[PDB]
Amino acid sequence: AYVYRSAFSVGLETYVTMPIRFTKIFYNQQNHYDGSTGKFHCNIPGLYYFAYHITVYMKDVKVSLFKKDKAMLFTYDQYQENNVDQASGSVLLHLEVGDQVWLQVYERNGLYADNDNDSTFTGFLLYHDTNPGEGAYVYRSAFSVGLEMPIRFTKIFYNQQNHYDGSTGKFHCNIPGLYYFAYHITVYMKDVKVSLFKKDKAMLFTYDQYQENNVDQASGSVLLHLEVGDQVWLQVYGEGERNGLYADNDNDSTFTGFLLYHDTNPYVYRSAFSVGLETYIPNMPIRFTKIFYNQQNHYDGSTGKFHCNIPGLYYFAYHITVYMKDVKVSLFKKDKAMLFTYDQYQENNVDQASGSVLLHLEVGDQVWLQVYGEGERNGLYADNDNDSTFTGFLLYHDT
Ligand SMILES: [Ca+2]
Ligand SMILES: [Ca+2]
Ligand SMILES: [Ca+2]
Ligand code: NA
Repeated sequence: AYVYRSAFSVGLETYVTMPIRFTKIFYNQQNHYDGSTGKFHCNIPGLYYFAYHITVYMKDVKVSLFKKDKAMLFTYDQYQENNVDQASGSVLLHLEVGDQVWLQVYERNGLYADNDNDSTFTGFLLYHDTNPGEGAYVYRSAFSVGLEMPIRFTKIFYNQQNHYDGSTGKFHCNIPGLYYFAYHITVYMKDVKVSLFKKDKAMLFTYDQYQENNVDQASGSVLLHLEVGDQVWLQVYGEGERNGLYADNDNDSTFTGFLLYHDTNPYVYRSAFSVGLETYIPNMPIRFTKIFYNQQNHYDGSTGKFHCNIPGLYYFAYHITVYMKDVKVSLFKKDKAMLFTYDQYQENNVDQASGSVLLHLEVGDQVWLQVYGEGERNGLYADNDNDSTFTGFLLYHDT
């Protein structure tokens, strides 16, 4: 079976004030990301997932994701002195051969990256368009919606199967399998506390505190196996009306999901894990023990390490609640820290920090998350209704 690959994952090496030219190449094997322009070129029509994560320092940041010269998605994060922030966004977009996609500052150019600080930008082909009707059928169930009881997202980035109901805010599973979900909320005016529901219960929680003159960005993502007829949605969670979700002409709060691996009987290549902290050790892997998904057992709870058992391209994402103390983590691959994520903590201001990257892995490769340096910046937080999560999945197996 031919595998359709087109993916890139890059980072800033310099912060600069125009398309943002990422020049740190995590992955770009098809060479479909052009480093001299910062633009991704579509060579294969289909449904593409894009995600970015920016270190906010010194000055506010506002960026927009462009698809062939139109602003599709906006992400705003205000900076306060002595308070480094983390802003992210993600969305599905269907692309035609020729479409180009990039990121630029919507000044608010507070993007930052140096020798131990990353701002990254990643995209991959999820579903290629199935010529009429050639080769491998593709199982599709996906949605990507934005804000304009379940939270009713009405702005439609993608809903081609209509498995998401815009009048109720609910996604309905029509195809049994492993689903990925992600959200990104701009926090303004009031605190934001949300919860990802599955059927009838809160699976995941994300809290982000709002201080005056400090718009924030909060995100979450998880892997959930679904059976036909059960649904998923995002609901404001708490008892203090933590509903400071925001959106306007050029500010988004989004909710995205997609079938990753469909269920089969006796071939699909599956290697995935999604785990969370159940509370809060220097120079050692952070051990996430709450298990959302770990079907192949490729993630080892007892060591906190992911082991590659199928060579190919992997996507990793994490989301961390920042409380009481600065948080800085490094993503390791095979005893080398690949990616760094820093988020300062200010009193009475819980924060949300995240990163995600594509990494090609071979047999023996281990991936894990570790607190940075001497392990001092360990303000990671989790409890009965606050999450810090680590997720990874096999995207394309080597052929
Ligand atoms: Ca912060
Ligand atoms: Ca902020
Ligand atoms: Ca906050
Ligand atoms: Na944040």
